[PDB]
Amino acid sequence: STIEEQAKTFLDKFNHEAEDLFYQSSLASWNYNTNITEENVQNMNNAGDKWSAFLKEQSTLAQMYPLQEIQNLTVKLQLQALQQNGSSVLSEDKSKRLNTILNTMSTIYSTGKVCNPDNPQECLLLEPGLNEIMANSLDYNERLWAWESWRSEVGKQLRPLYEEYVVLKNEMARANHYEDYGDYWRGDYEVNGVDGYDYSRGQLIEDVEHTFEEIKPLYEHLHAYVRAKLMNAYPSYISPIGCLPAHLLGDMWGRFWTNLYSLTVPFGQKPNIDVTDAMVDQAWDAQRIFKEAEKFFVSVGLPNMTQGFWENSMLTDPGNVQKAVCHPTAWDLGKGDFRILMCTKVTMDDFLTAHHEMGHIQYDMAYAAQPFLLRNGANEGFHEAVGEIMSLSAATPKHLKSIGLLSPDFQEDNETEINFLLKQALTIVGTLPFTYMLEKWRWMVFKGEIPKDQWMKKWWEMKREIVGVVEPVPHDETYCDPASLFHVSNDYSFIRYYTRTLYQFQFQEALCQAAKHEGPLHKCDISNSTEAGQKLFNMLRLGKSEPWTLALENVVGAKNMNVRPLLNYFEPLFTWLKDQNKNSFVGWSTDWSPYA
Amino acid sequence: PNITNLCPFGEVFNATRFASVYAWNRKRISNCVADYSVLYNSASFSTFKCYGVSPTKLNDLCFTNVYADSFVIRGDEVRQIAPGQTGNIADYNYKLPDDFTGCVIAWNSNNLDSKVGGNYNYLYRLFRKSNLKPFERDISTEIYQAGSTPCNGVKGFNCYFPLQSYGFQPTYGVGYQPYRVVVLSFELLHAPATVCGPKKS
Ligand SMILES: *[C@@H]1O[C@H](CO)[C@@H](O[C@@H]2O[C@H](CO)[C@@H](O)[C@H](O)[C@H]2NC(C)=O)[C@H](O)[C@H]1NC(C)=O
Ligand SMILES: *[C@@H]1O[C@H](CO)[C@@H](O[C@@H]2O[C@H](CO)[C@@H](O)[C@H](O)[C@H]2NC(C)=O)[C@H](O)[C@H]1NC(C)=O
Ligand SMILES: *[C@@H]1O[C@H](CO)[C@@H](O[C@@H]2O[C@H](CO)[C@@H](O)[C@H](O)[C@H]2NC(C)=O)[C@H](O)[C@H]1NC(C)=O
Ligand SMILES: *[C@@H]1O[C@H](CO)[C@@H](O)[C@H](O)[C@H]1NC(C)=O
Ligand SMILES: *[C@@H]1O[C@H](CO)[C@@H](O)[C@H](O)[C@H]1NC(C)=O
Ligand SMILES: *[C@@H]1O[C@H](CO)[C@@H](O)[C@H](O)[C@H]1NC(C)=O
Ligand SMILES: *[C@@H]1O[C@H](CO)[C@@H](O)[C@H](O)[C@H]1NC(C)=O
Ligand SMILES: *[C@@H]1O[C@H](CO)[C@@H](O)[C@H](O)[C@H]1NC(C)=O
Repeated sequence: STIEEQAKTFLDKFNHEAEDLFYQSSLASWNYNTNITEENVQNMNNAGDKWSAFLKEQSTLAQMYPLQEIQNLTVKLQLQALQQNGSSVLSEDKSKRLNTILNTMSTIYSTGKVCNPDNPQECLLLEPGLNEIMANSLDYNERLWAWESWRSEVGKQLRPLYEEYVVLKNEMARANHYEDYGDYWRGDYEVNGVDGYDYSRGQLIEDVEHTFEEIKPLYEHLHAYVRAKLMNAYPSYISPIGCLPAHLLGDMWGRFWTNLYSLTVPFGQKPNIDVTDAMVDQAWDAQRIFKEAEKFFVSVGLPNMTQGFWENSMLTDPGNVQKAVCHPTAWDLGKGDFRILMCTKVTMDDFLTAHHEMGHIQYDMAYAAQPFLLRNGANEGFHEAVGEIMSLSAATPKHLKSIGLLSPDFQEDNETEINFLLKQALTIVGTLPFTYMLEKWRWMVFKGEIPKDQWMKKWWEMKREIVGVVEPVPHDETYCDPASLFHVSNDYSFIRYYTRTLYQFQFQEALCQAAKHEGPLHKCDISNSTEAGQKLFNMLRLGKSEPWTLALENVVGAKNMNVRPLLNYFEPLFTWLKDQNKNSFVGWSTDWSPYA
Repeated sequence: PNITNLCPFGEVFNATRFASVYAWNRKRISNCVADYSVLYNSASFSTFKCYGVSPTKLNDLCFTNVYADSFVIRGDEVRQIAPGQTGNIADYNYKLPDDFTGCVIAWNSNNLDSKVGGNYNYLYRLFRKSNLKPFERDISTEIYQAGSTPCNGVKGFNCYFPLQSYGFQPTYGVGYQPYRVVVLSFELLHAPATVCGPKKS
């Protein structure tokens, strides 16, 4: 009997009910998040568990169609997602225990409480408190105390659970005909369709590390300059040739360096581009802040906002007695319903956040016509990068001048331009090496190349040469350093925070090439340009229907993933920083330590 | 002669409730006087389209009788009602010929036909062994068969249902809110023409 045609009717039946059920779940979640009460909590669970239990029988029926004779690529790819059995491949007890271990990991991470030694009852949490201790403060004792307390009271008590979790989930991944578990994470980055566009996991592992060796000159000079300035700030605390302690990064783990700008500003007298007073002066309330950001997308050529986005969306502060969360989110409830939730304030940071969320909403609206199983980004890192593109293009002094937020006679020049570029330097190119090292360590842990004793005696042993962070105090293996992170207990893919970065600039570069605008890449603008709209719209409308390699063809000719613009966007700063460290030796010797 | 015995357009265009699309509602109107000026000049109609007779000339030449076909459909499927179109409405629920006469009015009804809890009184057909012949309604609800498995009218492995329910709601975006559609078909049999417009003094 024919097998190919009879899957089409099953898909047509499945999509209709999936749409409605997903809409009901999303509406329940939105009503809970906007308005919280003891009655609007259990109904959300009643919708969510029904949705979750609905995905186990449609998947069950999607095994009696023998997916080896299906020839059409679209139908085969659509059935590929449904055939994923999920977490029910093992016996019931193993699945229940795995769910329990995940829940207890989350709870233990969310119950962080550590008290000061002098007052055994005065505890601070990750809420405003101990987080602020090592973020905005000038003291070496309290930062060490907080770091050691956090890394010895949370993380040392989570290791025994993670030890069993890793092996259990690795066996689960092997139960789906895969060599490892990390291959499952790499699975989203796999295409096996048209020849010349195919991809493989080994090629990913080889190419994600090859695109890192080109940025070492951009990192060594930044490291040397930061170390020299911090040594000048802190006398007799850092060796002139060694590596720097972890306490002084600015965050708990060193994910971001954005808190170091005020300490290491080169042109202190020269003021930054601040528009808070100008924004306040002429009553820049919540509504027109978003109404202006709409015009930026409308001018390029992207579609105009729907009538109804201004009605349902909860744009402003809820009030006083209507408790709600304030995480900026862009909800896509489906069936033409799009909303945004964000506690707004009149700041330029909220301005950039509004532009980013508008970009997210536009991307979500782009692929609304695809089948239900294909309404996602081409991969993990396409929503976010498209998010930061607009934020990068909206902070330009030219556009701010155009909207009449700066005095027309402004005097942007050398010093302030380098000062601005330094601020964004500390954030973007300060995250790549840590992200790469953590992902490499996680993949090595999952592969099982390392025995039971080489977990905490190799993490720092490679961190010292990939980033240059020294052991403030020696420790035995009983610790567990990476476990004290947000995306390590909730089991979230973490490489999405690396490739995204590169994608941004590649797009920007191509867009700048489709800009005909003369000048350094930092000031390249995309506003007031219809030629820059169609090139992106031919890629936003594909969704997951086409392989992402072909998606990266209507914007950039090269289907590969090469680091071209990271060595271009920071083109002047580097060629200036070569004149900065004219006397300080670059590099770091991994022998000098605080204990030795 | 002053107008008397006006055709009951008020019942069709202002009814209490419209039926589904797979049992698309039929009405026969003849032997009266029609005034299409109110239909044309009204600003509440989103779509008013046809080709055989221009809207202005509709008051000039007149036909034997009219079939009013009323139903409620989605937002994007309003354009689906046209000769020579393919989909889930022009193929399996309501077929229009390639020589159609008369034409189509469609307007938004989100504030009458929608309910906050989800309106499940509307269904549409999704599967059929053979396409629908022009101007034909089918109201059977036999259990569908997909493969060679003999199903005795019971759900299971590969045996399906022909009707699926809509999910009309007020919070839906445009293009998915319910739109009320009325299609007028004009007949020109050799019997005397009955329905058309007035004279002026
Ligand atoms: C896989 O099946 C889909 C659904 O039929 C195909 O999509 C249609 O393909 C035809 C030509 O083959 C086009 O005329 C239609 O416009 C496409 N869309 C629809 C909604 O019908 C798709 O081409 C098939 N892929 C193959 C055969 O490789
Ligand atoms: C989902 O799980 C079921 C049962 O665990 C899988 O079905 C079995 O697959 C193995 C594969 O070698 C066969 O040997 C068994 O005979 C199958 N049993 C039944 C009852 O089907 C199913 O293959 C899994 N899904 C996928 C996509 O592999
Ligand atoms: C290109 O940018 C200019 C500068 O903002 C835009 O011109 C402004 O248009 C508004 C009306 O939309 C006027 O109120 C301003 O006085 C104009 N300013 C200047 C300097 O001309 C122009 O609209 C933009 N072009 C496009 C296509 O969006
Ligand atoms: C929020 O929920 C409470 C609890 O039921 C309810 O009394 C209140 O009316 C809700 N607010 C809105 C705006 O619906
Ligand atoms: C959005 O912009 C388009 C283009 O100018 C316009 O036709 C449409 O009416 C606008 N929508 C709204 C709700 O103003
Ligand atoms: C910026 O660099 C240019 C290039 O030499 C130089 O002429 C200018 O004086 C510099 N700006 C300063 C020093 O403020
Ligand atoms: C038309 O008008 C005449 C006189 O003007 C009147 O007798 C007749 O009843 C009218 N026709 C109606 C009301 O249908
Ligand atoms: C429907 O009712 C409204 C409200 O009175 C009226 O304005 C309109 O003319 C009516 N339409 C028809 C066709 O009777």
